[PDB]
Amino acid sequence: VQTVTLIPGDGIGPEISAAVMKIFDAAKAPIQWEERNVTAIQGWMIPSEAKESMDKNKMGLKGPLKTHPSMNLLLRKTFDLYANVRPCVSIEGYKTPYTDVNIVTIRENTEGEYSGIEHVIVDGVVQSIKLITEGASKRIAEFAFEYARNNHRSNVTAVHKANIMRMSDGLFLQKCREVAESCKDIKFNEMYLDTVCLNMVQDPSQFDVLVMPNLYGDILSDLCAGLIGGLGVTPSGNIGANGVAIFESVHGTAPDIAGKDMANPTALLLSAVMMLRHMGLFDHAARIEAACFATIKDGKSLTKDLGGNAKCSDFTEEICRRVKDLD
Amino acid sequence: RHTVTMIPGDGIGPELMLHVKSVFRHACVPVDFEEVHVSSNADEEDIRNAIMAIRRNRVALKGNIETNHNLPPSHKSRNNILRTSLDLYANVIHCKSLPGVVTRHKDIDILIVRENTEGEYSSLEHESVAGVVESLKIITKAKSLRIAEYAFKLAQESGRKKVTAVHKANIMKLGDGLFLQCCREVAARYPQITFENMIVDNTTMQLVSRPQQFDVMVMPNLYGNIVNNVCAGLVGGPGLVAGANYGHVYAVFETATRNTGKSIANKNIANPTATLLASCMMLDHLKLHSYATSIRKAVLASMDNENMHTPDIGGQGTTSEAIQDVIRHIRV
Ligand SMILES: Nc1ncnc2c1ncn2[C@@H]1O[C@H](COP(=O)(O)OP(=O)(O)OP(=O)(O)O)[C@@H](O)[C@H]1O
Ligand SMILES: [Mg+2]
Ligand SMILES: [Mg+2]
Repeated sequence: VQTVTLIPGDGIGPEISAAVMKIFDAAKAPIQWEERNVTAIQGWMIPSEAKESMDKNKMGLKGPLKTHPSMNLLLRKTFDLYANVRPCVSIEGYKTPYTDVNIVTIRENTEGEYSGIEHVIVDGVVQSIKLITEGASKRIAEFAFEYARNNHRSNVTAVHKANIMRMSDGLFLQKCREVAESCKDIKFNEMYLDTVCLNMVQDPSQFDVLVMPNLYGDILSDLCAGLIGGLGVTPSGNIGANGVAIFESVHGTAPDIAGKDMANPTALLLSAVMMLRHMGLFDHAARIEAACFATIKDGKSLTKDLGGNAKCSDFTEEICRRVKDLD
Repeated sequence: RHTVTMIPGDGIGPELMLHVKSVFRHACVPVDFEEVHVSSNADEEDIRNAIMAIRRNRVALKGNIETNHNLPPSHKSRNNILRTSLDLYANVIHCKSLPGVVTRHKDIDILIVRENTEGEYSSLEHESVAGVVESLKIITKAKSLRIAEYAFKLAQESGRKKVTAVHKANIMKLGDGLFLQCCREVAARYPQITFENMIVDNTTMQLVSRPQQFDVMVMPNLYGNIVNNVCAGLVGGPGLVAGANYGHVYAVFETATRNTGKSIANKNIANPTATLLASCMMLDHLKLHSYATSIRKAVLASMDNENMHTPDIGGQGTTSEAIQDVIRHIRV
């Protein structure tokens, strides 16, 4: 029975984190929580009550935070969360024009176009620095191939603009190619960013695991979320150094339904499922996952953002009810 | 008669240029094509000739020149070199739903105005220490105002109502921020145009769910690469949309998505629609509108027959069959 740091976040945050914990309870998941606010304080750091707690538990689950530096950026730097993982799979109860999406975007999360470095060269001339290093590219590439093996994925595509950015993207592509030659049971191709966008909105089923540097993954991960219904239903995890992982919602704070019981917990719930699979609790993952899918499929308790007329508590209750049926 | 430079390029470029010539002969178009080739060689002799020919003729029609990204950084994209030396600052594509090409979305009608010389395409990178590379995205006020001026004037002359600037100014506060700021400066002179802004991440999510909200879109170089290709996908793929590159004095026409097409070259399967439509934008630019309208209506009509469709739009027709059905509709 393991312990997980829980950061309910803001707005609808605490509501949906209570939903997740309640559903986890219905499922009898061997998981206990450790509620921890995080608020940027000076010394800019996260309150090390939580830093201590997460360094112990390793596993974390995080709600939406509101937007003076980015607190997601602080946690990113604090735990060295270098891999952003986004599995996008179509939801049978929620139909979009894309019904056969099963993609994992693996996004380098430390450098690239998010170096933090810009210069006003001269008034009206600005330079932004994209940073690619041999080490971060090697690590993200090793993570992608191990992820492909450890989740029985067959293909890994490196996405890049190395025709245009020969030295930066070309270095990233060189490291992927190097890991590809060592992990040859996972099949490897390379593809220009714009060809990936072009083909993605036409036939997303041709793609499996996608690994790319920071900005491309930032854009592509949201593109694929749009294929399957948006950020309200998209799980996400940031995997870091010292084994740490934090799984998170990427939707907004939604302060105006903040306490009106109309939030949608699906995304955080599916991130929690992702957490469970990361921890090895596959059975509890499968049951909670199926219960949420069946609820969405029904779908009498579709929350208002999924086109239904039903409060969060109804949606949450039914998932608990259904996961209780999977005995 | 006019003289136009033609760069066959690589992949499917040469074979499609031939079909362009055939259609021009059969339509009795008063245009002579002066060809310049660009080989695979690191030396810039050929690309320099092509630039100078385009300076002489001021109008070109080009295929895509292959960029081997395994060559050293010193060997730069010949497409980008030509674009930047001629200072063709506006890449303009018009993505519109084709009624005979049924995709997942209908009623798309987006004008994309992309900054075509600056940004992530400046070819500025270095290695400070071993295995630490920096690449320098450059945003300037003069080019950002230039592109925004094109986008607003285009919107107003076209009867469009809204301009949306696409950016990442929440992370690239100064670079993208300056780009936004120049858009806002221009917007002040076009108060009848609704001006909005959207983060590139969100833009892609909106494009694949409700692309009908967009009208005119303006953006720096890389974001335009991304958005051009999403939108081309939504309306049916790379074989359909023409692309224009405008400088103050020069104009170069090509397919919107700039694909070489090596894997389908010389198999008589490439869709010729985008290339023909670009050749019609060139004819329009030369003020030979009557020739443009004639070829454009034939090309759009052959698209209404699902049987003339090439495989990129779900059909099984070859390139030469499509060219025949274009020539058949050209009546004189
Ligand atoms: N005129 C056209 N008609 C049909 N398909 C096209 C056309 N132009 C480009 N494509 C397709 O668009 C895609 C991207 O173009 P790109 O130049 O990268 O192709 P490629 O490298 O030949 O593709 P592949 O990965 O299949 O070898 C390819 O699938 C190509 O076949
Ligand atoms: Mg994003
Ligand atoms: Mg190309």
